[PDB]
Amino acid sequence: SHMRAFEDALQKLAKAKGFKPERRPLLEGAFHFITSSEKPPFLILQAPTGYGKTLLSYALAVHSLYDAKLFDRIIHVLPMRSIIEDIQKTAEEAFGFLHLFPLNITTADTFTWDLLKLNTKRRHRGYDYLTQASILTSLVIFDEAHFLLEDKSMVTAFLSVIEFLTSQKVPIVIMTATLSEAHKKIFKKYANKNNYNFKVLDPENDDPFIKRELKKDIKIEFNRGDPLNFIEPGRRNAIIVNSVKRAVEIFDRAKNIWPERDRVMLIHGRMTSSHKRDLINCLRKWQKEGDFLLIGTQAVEAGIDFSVDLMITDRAPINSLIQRFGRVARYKNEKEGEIIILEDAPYGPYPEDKVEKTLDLMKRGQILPRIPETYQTIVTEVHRSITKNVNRELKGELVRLMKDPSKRAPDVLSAVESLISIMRDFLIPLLVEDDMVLITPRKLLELYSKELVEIKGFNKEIKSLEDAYKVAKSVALGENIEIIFIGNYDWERGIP
Ligand SMILES: Nc1ncnc2c1ncn2[C@@H]1O[C@H](COP(=O)(O)OP(=O)(O)OP(=O)(O)O)[C@@H](O)[C@H]1O
Ligand SMILES: [Mg+2]
Repeated sequence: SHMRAFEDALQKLAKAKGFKPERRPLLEGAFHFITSSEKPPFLILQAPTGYGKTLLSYALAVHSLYDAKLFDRIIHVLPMRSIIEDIQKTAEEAFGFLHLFPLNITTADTFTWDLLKLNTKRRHRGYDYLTQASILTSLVIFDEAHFLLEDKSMVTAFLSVIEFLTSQKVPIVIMTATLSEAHKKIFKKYANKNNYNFKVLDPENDDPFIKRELKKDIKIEFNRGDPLNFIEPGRRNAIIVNSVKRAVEIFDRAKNIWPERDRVMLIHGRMTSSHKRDLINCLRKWQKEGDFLLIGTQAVEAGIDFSVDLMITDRAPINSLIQRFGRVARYKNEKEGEIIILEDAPYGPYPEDKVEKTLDLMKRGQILPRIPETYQTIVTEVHRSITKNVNRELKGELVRLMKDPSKRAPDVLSAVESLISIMRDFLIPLLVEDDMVLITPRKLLELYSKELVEIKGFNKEIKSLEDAYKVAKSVALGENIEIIFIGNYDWERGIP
């Protein structure tokens, strides 16, 4: 065999999470492929939601302190909106992890700023890594995070970071339940262009996991109106919506509606890390004890491990919905669940094209979850096209800039300004008192007009979105400014 790192992680994790193992072949196959493998490996692990794919990351990480010929640490990338506190809290509790950590958990926009040599410091708080060069000595695992290609505002950048990563022959794993083949092709391209050892592992017809979940029946229904029309006390409930503001106002009423106020909970991303971890701890207590209602946004979807009897979610494109569906009957002796998609809900950040097409195709071909046969074709038809909006001459300059030591943040910033910028999505540190909260340039403006922000060390005192985009400019440059919250942070609602 020759993998006792893998089983070391499987035991230490299965202790902490209190489950008894099952062998999950694709995980083993993926671990071996990585540790074996002549060349730089480029794995696409295409496994259903709930398989246990985060194990591979844990395993590989407890394989970095023994063998370091291929990589010296693991960088685990979650999606942009995502909450990373849950994986951090089992890396810390289950395995005991500027310093060198075996397992670093980041978010996909942070990741690309880092590779663009931009200042991401207070995001990494000591600090786990702070340099492009540490990333180049890593194995980089995207955990459902490649879906930055479906964001118009980033695709050109995240593609340059895929191009550049592959150019430096960094080993790469791509974890996803929902792999389009438009996606598969641009990955395979860059993995072939740089002579990786490319490989796709999807489950095959005998998989002990798919059959565990074929036995389950989890009904999915469509509906309209207020999400609290559909709650069911006495079961584990979860309402997942597409914006934090939507989530907050549902929670403002759910606190009074739900029988036990103790068991109503709001999670989104506009909260402090301290707060997030507090909630993660309450949430793991809540799963073994009885019933509760959880209000959340997409932030809960790639990286948080919970399981809920009834789920009510907004309509969203198929990758997001599969993600969300995965959290309903997730563990093994849970065989019945219900899902309610709200076809009238607002799109939020999502493109309307893809959301509607998603809902048209599901309604034709009723899909059973965690069982790719049912959703694979929806995925490939929805999640296509990316090449349309790639500013491919900038994508070229970005890959030359990262490759060049002589070029730093100032040069990459004024490069993109020619071709205010992509800076729409450069989240900046709002400091609430000792903790912080990432917020978009635009909610920085909003919070400024309401006179809840004070900026030490910058003096144009924000109006005009372009003023905000300049705060983001200087934060990315490492300017000595502080963006401070003056209001009193709401310890259940997060930030406005
Ligand atoms: N070897 C294993 N055997 C049985 N169960 C496992 C194993 N590894 C992990 N799990 C289970 O899977 C759960 C974690 O799965 P996890 O959510 O990491 O899968 P995932 O592929 O990341 O799913 P998602 O796509 O929803 O993030 C744990 O609660 C644990 O019970
Ligand atoms: Mg995960």
